[PDB]
Amino acid sequence: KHSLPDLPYDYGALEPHINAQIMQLHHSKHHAAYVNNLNVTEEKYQEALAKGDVTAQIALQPALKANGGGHINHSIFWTNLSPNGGGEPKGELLEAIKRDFGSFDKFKEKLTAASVGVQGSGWGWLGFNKERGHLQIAACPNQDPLQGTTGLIPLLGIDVWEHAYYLQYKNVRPDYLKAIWNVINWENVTERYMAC
Amino acid sequence: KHSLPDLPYDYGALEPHINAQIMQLHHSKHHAAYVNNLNVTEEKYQEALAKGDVTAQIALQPALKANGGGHINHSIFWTNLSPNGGGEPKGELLEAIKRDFGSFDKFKEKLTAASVGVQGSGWGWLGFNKERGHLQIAACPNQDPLQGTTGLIPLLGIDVWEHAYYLQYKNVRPDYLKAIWNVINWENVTERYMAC
Amino acid sequence: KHSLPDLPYDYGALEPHINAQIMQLHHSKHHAAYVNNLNVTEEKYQEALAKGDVTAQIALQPALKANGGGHINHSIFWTNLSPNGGGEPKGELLEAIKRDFGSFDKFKEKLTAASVGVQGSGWGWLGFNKERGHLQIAACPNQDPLQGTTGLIPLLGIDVWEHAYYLQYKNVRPDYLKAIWNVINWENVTERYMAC
Amino acid sequence: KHSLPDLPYDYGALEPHINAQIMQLHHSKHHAAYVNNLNVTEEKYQEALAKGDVTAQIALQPALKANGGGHINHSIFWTNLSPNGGGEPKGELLEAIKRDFGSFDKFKEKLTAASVGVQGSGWGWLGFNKERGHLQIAACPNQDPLQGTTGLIPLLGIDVWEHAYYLQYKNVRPDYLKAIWNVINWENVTERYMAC
Ligand SMILES: [Mn+2]
Ligand SMILES: [Mn+2]
Ligand SMILES: [Mn+2]
Ligand SMILES: [Mn+2]
Repeated sequence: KHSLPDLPYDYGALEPHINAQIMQLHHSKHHAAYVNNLNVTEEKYQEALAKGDVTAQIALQPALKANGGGHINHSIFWTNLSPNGGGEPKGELLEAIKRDFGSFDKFKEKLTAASVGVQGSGWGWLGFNKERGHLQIAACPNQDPLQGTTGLIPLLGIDVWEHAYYLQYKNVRPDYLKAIWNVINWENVTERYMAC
Repeated sequence: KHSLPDLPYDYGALEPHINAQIMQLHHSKHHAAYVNNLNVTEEKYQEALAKGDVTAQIALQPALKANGGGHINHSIFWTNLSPNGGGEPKGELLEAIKRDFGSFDKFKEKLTAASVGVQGSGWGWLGFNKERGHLQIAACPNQDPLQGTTGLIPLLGIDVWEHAYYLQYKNVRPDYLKAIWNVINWENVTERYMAC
Repeated sequence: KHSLPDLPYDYGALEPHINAQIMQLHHSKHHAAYVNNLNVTEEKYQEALAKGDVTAQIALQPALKANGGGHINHSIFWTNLSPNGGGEPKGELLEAIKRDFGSFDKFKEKLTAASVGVQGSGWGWLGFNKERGHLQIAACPNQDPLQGTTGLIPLLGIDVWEHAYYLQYKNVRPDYLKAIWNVINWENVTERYMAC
Repeated sequence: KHSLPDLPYDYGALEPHINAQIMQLHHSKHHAAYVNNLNVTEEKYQEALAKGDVTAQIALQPALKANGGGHINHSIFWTNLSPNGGGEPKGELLEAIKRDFGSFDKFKEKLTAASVGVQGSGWGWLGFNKERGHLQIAACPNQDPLQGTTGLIPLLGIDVWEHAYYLQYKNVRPDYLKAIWNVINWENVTERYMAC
């Protein structure tokens, strides 16, 4: 009941910031595997739940989180990028950013730092805290999804698993983060922000 | 669809090793809460699963593990104790213990050490590793169940959450562990061992 | 080089909200053990560090965190309580609370919820986020200290390990939390707040 | 006081199983960073320890584990590989493997499964359990070192962070694991085994 979403653009549309080979592998191999594994896991959980097998439900948690999170995270990621992206946001989002981070540049700095600081695999996120009513930066390990594990509503995510940049930027994660700002789809981030 | 099991003996049957007040609170308050919370959580999960809400499924994992594990762990614990317990096991179990731990006393020592070493709340377990075909000692945090999180089949469990001994032994966990050996139901442990 | 601090009041000074037996055990047994274990652990770390034994340094991390955190957490806790406490804070602290939580009652509600929600052993905290310049509520597991693990400056802490309330309130954690508000030393919380 | 070890062979010595570009980046960039970060972290810890700053000691734990583990893990990894490796072990090691895993092929299968199953970044290990006196397979997340976190003595490690294989094998981790068996230095694994 979960499917791989089509990319809203061509695999080479984000060049030269993110090359076509990475986009193709990331989408058709990595994301595809997560969706397929997610469907298999949910079916097993339905069976475990149906017979009240608590042990089986708990044993399946890691797989569900990794694959469920993998699907969620990448689905949002594709919409966060655009060949027509880059620049700075405008309107309320920009004001919210100035209000919570001081300036757009300080925000970029904070999110970049959080993303580069991830030890191992993970994601850097700009999220919305509905309880406090303000923007918040958070980093999640592996495929742990933002909302499901922290309660924050995801607005913008940056994948820092090595498969997201290694072929092009190798070990230099900072170079990858510097380039991704040129393809951020602020129109989508704004939409997500307005929704909450 | 999950219910609180009746105790196979009277609340004061384990005196003076574990007093009646602890047994009554442990069973009718602590275990009861876990069962009730477990049923509420599974119902929510059925709904989340039915509409493919992955975020909701992941957000419910901690509650399901804590309450599901709470029910599983305590259910086994009650069967591991008996007013007619104590002493040493016999037959194959005893041989398996001598074979994997050297002697019964060394086994007691190892399980005691693992149980007293738990920082915070948790359980000490004597489990069976089906893959290796031998006995194994493990400690689990909070209510994380043995089988669901490690794959080991539970044979004997020792609850070291403070509510399991504080009223009677206060901060002296070692005194609690020394006394519990007098009420271990080796007949039940043997049954669980033979089953796998 | 670490020592057990003397209590700023008599063990029975917080009656009837927290009885003397709990205060005596909590301070002279629980806190004392953490201090002694902390000193032993730091000495071992000095030796490991001196010979560049990285493996030994890493193996000692859990003990240092549990005992180091145990000492830190309880030291702050004793100063957070007072036989002359209770009521509501005043001045800037009160304003900060109204500003970040809406009202004092909503704040109490939020901190209570965070404290009762801890699965297993842990602490509920009212802390200060120096980066954002606002108050924040957080819950830490076992003895993990607030500042050392989250970066937040601790202002008020509530111990929810079962040994902190079981003898008097048994399994009813909510009753314990309701009573502790009568002995909060707002003068100390204010001091900690003004310092940062 | 920690230094980057020289590789016991040329960067292209493991071709075609592991290409020269990966070996060069892995050693001169990845491992080098860990060593440098480790030295900086230990110096900070010496200062924290000297003034009894427990908070600072705890805040530094993640960095020490990641960088300390990074150095330890890679140092062992380089010695586990050889242009003259491959094939099967002999002598006592082979017997121990047959005894604990059934056969060499079953062992390869078990270690491969553990390595491919790592979600995110991590390592697959063949270790020795001194307490039980037998071989054991374990998987560690990120740079968490084997001995420091599990107590097992490391004999053979397989790096499954994506930087260890992505440039050559892309997303196909199984292809990487199949190829690495051709360059395992069984002479070194045997030495480590005999030492314990
Ligand atoms: Mn990715
Ligand atoms: Mn219990
Ligand atoms: Mn305490
Ligand atoms: Mn590596």
